[PDB]
Amino acid sequence: ANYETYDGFKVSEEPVLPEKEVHPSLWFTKSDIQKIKEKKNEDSFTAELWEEISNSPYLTMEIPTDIPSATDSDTDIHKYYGNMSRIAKYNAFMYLMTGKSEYRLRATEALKRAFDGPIYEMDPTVSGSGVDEIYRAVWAQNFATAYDWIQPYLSDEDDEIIRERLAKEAQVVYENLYTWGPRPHNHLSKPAWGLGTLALTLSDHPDASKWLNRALEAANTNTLYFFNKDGHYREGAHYYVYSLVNLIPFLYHYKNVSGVNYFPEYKNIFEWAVKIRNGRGWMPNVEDSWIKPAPTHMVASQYKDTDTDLHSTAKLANILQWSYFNTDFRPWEPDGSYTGASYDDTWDIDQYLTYDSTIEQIKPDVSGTVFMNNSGQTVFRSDWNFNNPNSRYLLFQGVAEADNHYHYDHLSFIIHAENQMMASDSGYSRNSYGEGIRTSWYLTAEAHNVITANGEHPKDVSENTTPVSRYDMDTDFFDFQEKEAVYDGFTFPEKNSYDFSGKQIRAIGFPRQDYFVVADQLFSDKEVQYDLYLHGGRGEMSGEGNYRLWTYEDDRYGQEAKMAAWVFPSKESIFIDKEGEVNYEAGAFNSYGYLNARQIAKDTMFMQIIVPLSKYADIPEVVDLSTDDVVGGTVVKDNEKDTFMQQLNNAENSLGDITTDATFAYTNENSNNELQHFSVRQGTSLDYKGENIFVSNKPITFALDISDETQYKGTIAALNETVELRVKNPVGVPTESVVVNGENIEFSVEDGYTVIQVAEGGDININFGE
Ligand SMILES: [Ca+2]
Ligand SMILES: [Ca+2]
Ligand SMILES: [Mg+2]
Ligand SMILES: [Mn+2]
Repeated sequence: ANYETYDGFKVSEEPVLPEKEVHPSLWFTKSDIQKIKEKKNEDSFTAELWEEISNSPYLTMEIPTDIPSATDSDTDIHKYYGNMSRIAKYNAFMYLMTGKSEYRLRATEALKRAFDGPIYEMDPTVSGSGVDEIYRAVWAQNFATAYDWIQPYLSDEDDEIIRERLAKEAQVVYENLYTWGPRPHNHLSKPAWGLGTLALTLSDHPDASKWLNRALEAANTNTLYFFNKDGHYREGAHYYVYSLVNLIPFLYHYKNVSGVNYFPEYKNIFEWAVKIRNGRGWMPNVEDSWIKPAPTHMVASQYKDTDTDLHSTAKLANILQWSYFNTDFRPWEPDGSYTGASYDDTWDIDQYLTYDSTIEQIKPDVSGTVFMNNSGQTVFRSDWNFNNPNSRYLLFQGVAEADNHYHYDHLSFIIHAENQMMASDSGYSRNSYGEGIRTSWYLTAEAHNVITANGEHPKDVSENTTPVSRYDMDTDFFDFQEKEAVYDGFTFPEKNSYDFSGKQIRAIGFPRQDYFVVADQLFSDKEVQYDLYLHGGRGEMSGEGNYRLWTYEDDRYGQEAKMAAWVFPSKESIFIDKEGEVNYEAGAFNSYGYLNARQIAKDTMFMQIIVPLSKYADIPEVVDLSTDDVVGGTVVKDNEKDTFMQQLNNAENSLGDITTDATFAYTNENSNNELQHFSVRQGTSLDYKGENIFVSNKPITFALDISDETQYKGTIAALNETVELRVKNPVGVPTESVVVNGENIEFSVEDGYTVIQVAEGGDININFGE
């Protein structure tokens, strides 16, 4: 695996230290302590956080006199060091907050026994090690913080004892960082940030420069490969958070101690979380990952002067704050831990220190649909509303595969709608990484909403190159994007030769921002078996033929609802009920019916119509009108008729009322059977009930709203070259102006058609008189 060729990001590796150690300084200085003591009164959140911190059993519990030996269990060794690190930090904090004698003495004894017992005898490279580098990252930060807090009040003797213990761990971590974490996944980054904290805490120590430098260097190999520039983490949402447990602290530590502010460079990893959040603010169960909340509140404070694409006026800080507090947290009751480190972390304290009660929660005001084509994720989204059943979310997953925690999920999609999790990724595993079932089922292509060729998963053209996106279109009435993967390309584990050569072009549309069309083009040099899979998450599957219905109940993840799906072409495909597990969090696995549609063909097409519905809503009337060269049908929902059409070539063909040369075409009618909206992929003409709507001298991709006879409005997808587009005006109405990207463009009117040269795409208004 090549760790240098992904389009990630890195920061300066130059170790900046202060002239002289100040303690405290990691989170705050001496002056701040009374403000931080007062903070508990600001609002109900700081109050609840104080209530948790000040009743911590790590204040009262007996410091254990029983040091464990090398041959004890890996759980007990873990919990010992976890507890010792926690005693030190919780007590060092409550000393600063209350001054109580007991707290300073406890913190001091715990710090004097920091990394005592068998840790340095044991081997962290051993699988399941009780002293694994991912655990002693948190320990190192817990002990370093406890010291930074209690150092002033130590004796000269105790200071030199505790400094010798921390400095040892630091040296050990420094020497074994690249041996414990030979590949640059979160097993390298987490302890590297741990070393970073230790280096800043003991800034005066002679080796602190070497320590910090390696810490930054090691972390940069994670952010270059596993992170995209646009913020995406390729180990998925669960391991992203797991990374944040050690990253967020270090980011603050290095600003507060050395005045190196990296919060601008790491900005996107927080914006990313907000862009992929579902209706209840959960990040998706994609790759080795559960559903996750994004702790964006803990960094909101640093982005008060940062602009975002997510609001017209407001600053990122207000969106980040809105995101966390507009999350359903019920999946993490009654405990409340979503970090994964619930033996080691001090999350109540770290939240208390980083939360800003002044930052106003502002909801994003832009279009919900976002295209993050660098990483290869795309979210169709009607609105930003929290816990609203009228919301529609589809994540469209097309990200270059990484060599850790990978799942075969290229051109897959998941759906959140009617407050329930519908069309599904089958999740991480039943419980853990080491289980058989994870390799045999969970990570496999068939566990996902993909199309396989002879069982082969769609994959990257070349290692660390994002699957190509085209024809991005966002509007009020129809969104659209196509992604391209190949079957005879690059994956893990590495596979060099294939019996054939083929590709998938999967387009997804968002008709009326209400339901979804998935239109697949499949090309191959040989006859092969195409297997389409559609998982309906944790639903009771019913239906016969090309139709299926997953019915959901009030569960831990959403409300009573149902998802209806139809697959075209009916007549050229067979439909196979199957049963596979779906798991959104550790331990909660269960079997649910999923559809396997199948063709044997060379070049062919599938189309899914997928419709979220409230419990008792009418099933739409869907009619397959597929023929030899044309796949598509009609949907009659809420008294309007939509018509979808796909083909493989620019050739004039017909389906229902459509006639076009376009490789894809959508049309919407109103109650009155008048064309209201339409979109085309690479068309030069569209007719509806025999009436021409537009023509062009070259192929153009665009969507247009024609319901207002005073103004036609929509968007034109990116353009390589100048196109003469000709749109038919309402009958006996002149054109007053045409606006593309807020600029007037030159227009003539010939035979009742507005005639424009368009040299770049973007939003278009055709403004009409009377
Ligand atoms: Ca993947
Ligand atoms: Ca939109
Ligand atoms: Mg290990
Ligand atoms: Mn998966």
